[PDB]
Amino acid sequence: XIVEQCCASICSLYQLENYCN
Amino acid sequence: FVNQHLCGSHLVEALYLVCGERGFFYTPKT
Ligand SMILES: [Zn+2]
Repeated sequence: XIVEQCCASICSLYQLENYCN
Repeated sequence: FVNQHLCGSHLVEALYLVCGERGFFYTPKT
């Protein structure tokens, strides 16, 4: 998931936005 | 915005900045 992707790979702020409430 | 390499607590800091008062869900295994 996003937690793993951001650390093992790279991720964007736009992808992080999908986790907002 | 630039791409990100975030591990541990740094990811939580990023989520806080991106989501603000809207809140967010930190979900590892997901
Ligand atoms: Zn650190």
